[PDB]
Amino acid sequence: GGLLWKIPWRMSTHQKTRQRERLRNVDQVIKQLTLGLHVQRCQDKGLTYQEAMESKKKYKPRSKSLRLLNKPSVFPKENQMSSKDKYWTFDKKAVGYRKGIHKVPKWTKISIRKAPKFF
Amino acid sequence: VFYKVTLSRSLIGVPHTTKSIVKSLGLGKRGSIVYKKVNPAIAGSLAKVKELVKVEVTEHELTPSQQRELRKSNPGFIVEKR
RNA sequence: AGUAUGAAAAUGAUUAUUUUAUAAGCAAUCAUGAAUAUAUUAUAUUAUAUUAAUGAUGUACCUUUUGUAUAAUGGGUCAGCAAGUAAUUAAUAUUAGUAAAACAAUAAGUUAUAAAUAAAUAGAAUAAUAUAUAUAUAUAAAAAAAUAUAUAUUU
RNA sequence: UAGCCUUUAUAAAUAAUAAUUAUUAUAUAAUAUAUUAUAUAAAGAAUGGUACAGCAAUUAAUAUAUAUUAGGGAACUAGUUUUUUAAUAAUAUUAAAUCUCGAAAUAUUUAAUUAUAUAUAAUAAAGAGUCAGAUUAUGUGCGAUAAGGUAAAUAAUCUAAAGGGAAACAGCCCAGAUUAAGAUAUAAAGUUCCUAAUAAAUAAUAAGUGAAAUAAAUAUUAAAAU
RNA sequence: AAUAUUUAAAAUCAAAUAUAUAUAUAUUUGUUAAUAGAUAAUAUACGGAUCUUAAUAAUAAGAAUUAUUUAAUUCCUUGGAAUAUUAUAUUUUAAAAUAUAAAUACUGAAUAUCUAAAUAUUAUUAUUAUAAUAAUAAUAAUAUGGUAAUAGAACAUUUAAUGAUAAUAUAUAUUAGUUAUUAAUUAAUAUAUGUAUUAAUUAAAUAGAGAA
RNA sequence: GAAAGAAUUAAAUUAAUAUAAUGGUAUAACUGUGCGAUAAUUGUAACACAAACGAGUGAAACAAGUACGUAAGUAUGGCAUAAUGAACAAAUAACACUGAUUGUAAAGGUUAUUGAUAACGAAUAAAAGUUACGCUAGGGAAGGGUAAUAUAGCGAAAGAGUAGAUAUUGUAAGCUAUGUUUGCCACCUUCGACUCAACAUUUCCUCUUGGUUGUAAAAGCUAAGAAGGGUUUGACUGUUCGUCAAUUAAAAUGUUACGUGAGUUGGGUUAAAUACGAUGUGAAUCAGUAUGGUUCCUAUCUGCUGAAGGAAA
Ligand SMILES: [Mg+2]
Ligand SMILES: [Mg+2]
Ligand SMILES: [Mg+2]
Ligand SMILES: [Mg+2]
Ligand SMILES: [Mg+2]
Ligand SMILES: [Mg+2]
Ligand SMILES: [Mg+2]
Ligand SMILES: [Mg+2]
Ligand SMILES: [Mg+2]
Ligand SMILES: [Mg+2]
Ligand SMILES: [Mg+2]
Ligand SMILES: [Mg+2]
Ligand SMILES: [Mg+2]
Ligand SMILES: [Mg+2]
Ligand SMILES: [Mg+2]
Ligand SMILES: [Mg+2]
Ligand SMILES: [Mg+2]
Ligand SMILES: [Mg+2]
Ligand SMILES: [Mg+2]
Ligand SMILES: [Mg+2]
Ligand SMILES: [Mg+2]
Ligand SMILES: [Mg+2]
Ligand SMILES: [Mg+2]
Ligand SMILES: [Mg+2]
Ligand SMILES: [Mg+2]
Ligand SMILES: [Mg+2]
Ligand SMILES: [Mg+2]
Ligand SMILES: [Mg+2]
Ligand SMILES: [Mg+2]
Ligand SMILES: [Mg+2]
Ligand SMILES: [Mg+2]
Ligand SMILES: [Mg+2]
Ligand SMILES: [Mg+2]
Ligand SMILES: [Mg+2]
Ligand SMILES: [Mg+2]
Ligand SMILES: [Mg+2]
Ligand SMILES: [Mg+2]
Ligand SMILES: [Mg+2]
Ligand SMILES: [Mg+2]
Ligand SMILES: [Mg+2]
Ligand SMILES: [Mg+2]
Ligand SMILES: [Mg+2]
Ligand SMILES: [Mg+2]
Ligand SMILES: [Mg+2]
Ligand SMILES: [Mg+2]
Ligand SMILES: [Mg+2]
Ligand SMILES: [Mg+2]
Ligand SMILES: [Mg+2]
Ligand SMILES: [Mg+2]
Repeated sequence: GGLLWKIPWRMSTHQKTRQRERLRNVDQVIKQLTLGLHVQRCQDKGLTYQEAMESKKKYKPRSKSLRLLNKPSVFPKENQMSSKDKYWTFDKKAVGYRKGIHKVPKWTKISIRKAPKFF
Repeated sequence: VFYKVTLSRSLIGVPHTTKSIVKSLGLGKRGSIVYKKVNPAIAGSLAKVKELVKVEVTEHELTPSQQRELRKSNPGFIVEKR
């Protein structure tokens, strides 16, 4: 290994904060998507925008992917997530079966919340 | 109701399927704002690119001209010709 | 190796301005003091020009390579010279001329005007769009594959 | 030659790209134990056999004061018991590139709908170049679970991409330079000084451990929980 | 206290979210540290300085390491409210009371916006003179890194065809201006020439050299 | 209640399939049996799959004829996926198409068939070696990485040690370091001697110290600190190495382009000459042996050794 890819094995505090913020943003996006759908469905039934926003009973999304994203068991929120799953991917060939998320290529775009139950 | 979607991240490190989805959605460059009438189809498409994009719901959409007008900064002066 | 002329450059010496004897690397660019020069509108607290205070950024150029600051190629510098051109043809395209004809006008020829078929004495609505017709295979004649021909004016 | 690139055009043109709907079940309401609507749940039309999971059949491995089949010993007067040797059965437990009876996600992929049209496909007439590739990540073959190794699979970047970060850096993290301007949002990465930018909270460390390239079995000393 | 394990949130408990809801069901989260082991040849090598805090005593420092977090702290549902803080002003006796503010952490690209300029296309205009056009100028949008390659548009140079003009001119050179500038033009200065095969349009090329 | 039939359910594709392996097959594609021996036929084949082209694959339908079946229908070889070869040039037939003045002919064409190019998209009907006498065009189409090996260490301790695993020893298996050996990779196209050495410490000697029923003493053995100083001369060989001789306090191990050829040498390795043994028909060749035998360099910069001038004191 003569070429030096000087990437540290762990993240800095600032990196971790940025990661957390990014995670929070994707959750927010999902929430917005569900909310807009609900609003649209209220409008279709025949309420005003404000009335729809007020509504006690929020409509859950019917499409599959959205419904999965909504579930925390499948796609957890940043507040829900463990410290470890925010900053460590599962890597079967690593010692500890764990690897920094920053070592994943395009980790800033690519999402990866859920690790295996005991790894 | 309308999703105001914004292409927050670039499409440089992004695979080709996700690029194609972004193109279909209508977003060109980074930070280029697009309003979309809400429906299941557009919602699913947005979910597919959830990490590149910032979405927020709105009462009304805005045409490109309106958006431009909103953007324009205040010229702090009033011309008086003589 | 003509004759004039020659502030063309490389190159040498000298003078002037400016910087330089505690500072380290493509010697430039950008920031920025100072010094000097010029300026018949510097009215100035001015403008331009020249100059390695000081600060920041800055890994020659080409070639060949997956990849070159490379200790890979090539160049001492400047001046001059040094590389997709012609002929005879064919196919496309664009325009222009003429146009069911064109070129040529002496005739002759080339292309077009009919599609086929290895080739032969075969060759396009019997009452209309293919469901008709022509050709090649086949045949008594159709059907069948293929391509072509037809819905005031021929293309 | 095809693949990928370019130019000029053609339409009774959207055929392209992306997603949704499509299914199953439950509850509620309305009609005729069925149908429709609404809401919710379910990795949700069709195709599949990798991961995972599993030991079924196949191929392999282990154990039985268990049973049967024979054999070798052994005690009394050929019969009999025990300590057994293998095989077979029974029961329990295990694994495999060429085992999958269970089984994902990603994937392949169809209709209509919506969204992309200052956008795509297809076709027609013409021009190319290229066929030494590299690294990173993931899943493998070879190698020794060695190589800046080698061989291909998928994605990205470099190739041909300047800019910010990673001390310096082809391939990593961001992000694509038409020309400026420099007020505002920022990305990745940073905020004691060098060096543009910082203040807090709660724990732990005392080894300069560490502070952007994490060195192992094991040992000692503590600390919690039982 | 002693012996022996484990270093765990599966179970268990605690806390939080979602469905009927003072409870039940389902989901999500929470379970050690230090040292030794430790190791080669130009020179210490976190990039370097340097970083672990301390009462008296500061209008003042107290990780710049590791782990979990925040953008002053606490409740309620990004937002408001309360709480103290900090700074400031006023009033009263260096303190107290009142009120105003700050709470949007910041840096950061050739990213995006704004601000202007250019070209190209699409869609609207305006002005001036296939007028369904051309030129120029507006507005909105999209696009403009590029090797191999493809396509489009220009300029310099030399010759041929046509061709005014003139030493107050032309050409070449130097210096300083000008025009979004390989080019040309203005002025000054110099040297030549009684003068552009000149401007412009065509036709062509021994038509552009830091790379053999 | 009994007999017979029709059968259904469960299981099975582990047998069998002309033939490998895979998929399929009991609704059988497997097996038996009647007829038959035909469809192991003739012209057009769309449309798909696959696909650079050349080819390859499935195939509806139309037309002619055939075999089986009461009929429905089925058959354009085999349950499927291998069982193969272009043109050119010859050859054989059929076709009635051309017939170089006309007629015949020849010769060519169409249709069907034939043999191989296995380096198997086949260059020709037909082609092996050698060069250290070689030549031209190009390409690189010890250092670096690795650490299997090697060297060193650690953990655990079977076992030796008169008794006791751990004074000293330490099987096989375990965890590391090193980049000193032999390899592997292919980014990257000279051994020894002399001379002068610089550095490391994993210490051979000298200094300090722990352990040593195996430290009585003296010699040792083993371990910790320690790089200040020191660490060989000869015979043999080109050798480093090694064997030995004589010494020494000791004759340590490396790194430095296995330091040092613009500093020396040139014995080894190395081309031209020649011979020997072996190999080859031979030219010639060799992880062979032997004699002979070719590079040079005035120092520009860095650096180092000395010596001046200038200077800001
Ligand atoms: Mg000085
Ligand atoms: Mg110097
Ligand atoms: Mg050099
Ligand atoms: Mg060079
Ligand atoms: Mg040279
Ligand atoms: Mg016939
Ligand atoms: Mg090609
Ligand atoms: Mg469609
Ligand atoms: Mg497999
Ligand atoms: Mg199965
Ligand atoms: Mg290749
Ligand atoms: Mg490689
Ligand atoms: Mg290249
Ligand atoms: Mg770059
Ligand atoms: Mg690119
Ligand atoms: Mg761009
Ligand atoms: Mg340290
Ligand atoms: Mg380090
Ligand atoms: Mg739990
Ligand atoms: Mg060091
Ligand atoms: Mg640092
Ligand atoms: Mg920009
Ligand atoms: Mg461009
Ligand atoms: Mg020339
Ligand atoms: Mg020249
Ligand atoms: Mg040039
Ligand atoms: Mg068979
Ligand atoms: Mg079988
Ligand atoms: Mg296909
Ligand atoms: Mg084909
Ligand atoms: Mg059969
Ligand atoms: Mg031949
Ligand atoms: Mg004749
Ligand atoms: Mg061949
Ligand atoms: Mg071949
Ligand atoms: Mg060949
Ligand atoms: Mg041959
Ligand atoms: Mg010889
Ligand atoms: Mg090495
Ligand atoms: Mg013993
Ligand atoms: Mg051993
Ligand atoms: Mg003694
Ligand atoms: Mg030592
Ligand atoms: Mg001393
Ligand atoms: Mg001697
Ligand atoms: Mg050497
Ligand atoms: Mg030398
Ligand atoms: Mg040298
Ligand atoms: Mg002699």
